[PDB]
Amino acid sequence: MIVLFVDFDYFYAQVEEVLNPSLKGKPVVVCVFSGRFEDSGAVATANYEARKFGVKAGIPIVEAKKILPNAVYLPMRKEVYQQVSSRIMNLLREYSEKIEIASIDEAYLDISDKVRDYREAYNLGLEIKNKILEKEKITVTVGISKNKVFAKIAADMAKPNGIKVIDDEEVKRLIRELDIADVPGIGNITAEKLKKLGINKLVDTLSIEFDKLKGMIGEAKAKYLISLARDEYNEPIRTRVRKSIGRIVTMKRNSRNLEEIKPYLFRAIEESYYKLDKRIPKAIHVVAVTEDLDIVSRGRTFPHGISKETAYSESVKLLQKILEEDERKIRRIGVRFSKFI
DNA sequence: GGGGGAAGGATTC
DNA sequence: CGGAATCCTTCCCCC
Ligand SMILES: Nc1ncnc2c1ncn2[C@H]1C[C@H](O)[C@@H](COP(=O)(O)OP(=O)(O)OP(=O)(O)O)O1
Ligand SMILES: Nc1ncnc2c1ncn2[C@H]1C[C@H](O)[C@@H](COP(=O)(O)OP(=O)(O)OP(=O)(O)O)O1
Ligand SMILES: [Ca+2]
Ligand SMILES: [Ca+2]
Ligand SMILES: [Ca+2]
Ligand SMILES: [Ca+2]
Ligand SMILES: [Ca+2]
Repeated sequence: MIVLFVDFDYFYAQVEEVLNPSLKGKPVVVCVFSGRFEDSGAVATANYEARKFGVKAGIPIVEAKKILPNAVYLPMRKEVYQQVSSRIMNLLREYSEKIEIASIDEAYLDISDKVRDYREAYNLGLEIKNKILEKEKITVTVGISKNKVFAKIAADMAKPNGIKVIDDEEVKRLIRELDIADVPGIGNITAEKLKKLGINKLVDTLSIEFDKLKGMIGEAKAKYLISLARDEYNEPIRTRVRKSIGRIVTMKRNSRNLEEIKPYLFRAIEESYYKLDKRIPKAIHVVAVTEDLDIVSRGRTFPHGISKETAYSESVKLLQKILEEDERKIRRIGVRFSKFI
């Protein structure tokens, strides 16, 4: 089996450049402003010029202006990045049939019935890696290996504007030389946990006992790391369909007043329904982020689809159920819809 | 014991 | 310090 992985480079910031070439060369920073005050939000993306000075996704806009006060701060425009993304996907879908769109900027192509030999694949990369830019002017990275995971790991290493292959021999070298923190699916919390057990390489997962491991990262996660280490990881490429659509907003003031919240919650719902498009959800969750950034949320599932009217109706019950089962003040409130018909 | 889910909390990105 | 979506873990009804 041969998996080819494409990943659009510094995507949001890269699109704002295609749309405004002048920016190419200068530090660009796409961010999300909440509203509580001027320049209050987080950074979503930054091109490499901005990154090499310490600006990366996740940090406070304030903390970034204090580093590159003279950088171009642009507001995020997801609807645009989504359309540009959709065109390229369709552009990718002309190489394989077996295709898995992971996110707005990633995709896995099972280029197996279209190719052989790694060399034959690599070439296919430089190809894809070139039609995209010809037609859309976007630069991407390609990674290719035996399974989904190593193909990604490859692309991570080989970025930016790269292409790279990890044959079966190189995989073996990695299963024992690569930091676990760098395995897809593993994050800060689970990462800073495997240490507490004495694991830093995929290979370690074989030493530790299954029950010990199973109890810090989880049974699913555990089985996942073991499989990669035994080199038994092999998941078919496929589809993936949004199983949930929702929206959350930050209120100008943290509050516990049902009347104050209601308007923000209703804005979330109306926005949510628009995105639902022609999909009927049978479940709904009200979601709230406390001021210490916790997330609490109550939902209800229905034996049939939900109408905006029922949605407006039920959400208020859920918003209360919450306000009761807890004590903290609310900062952000929103809704999520799932179990589509 | 465990299927089959709904409901609640935690993570990754 | 923002926001979207998924991912895991527990509780329940019952054969
Ligand atoms: N806290 C966050 N809030 C909003 N969006 C975020 C946040 N953290 C990360 N992201 C988004 C922005 C990007 O779409 C994406 C980052 O993807 P990434 O695949 O790691 O590639 P890269 O190193 O080439 O640059 P880029 O990340 O921007 O695409 O996730
Ligand atoms: N909750 C989740 N747990 C694990 N993987 C997820 C989750 N949600 C989404 N993904 C997957 C599918 C996404 O397309 C993919 C990655 O999104 P993304 O912004 O690219 O990069 P990344 O997670 O790959 O880390 P990096 O910052 O190095 O690029 O992760
Ligand atoms: Ca990317
Ligand atoms: Ca990506
Ligand atoms: Ca990254
Ligand atoms: Ca990592
Ligand atoms: Ca990232």
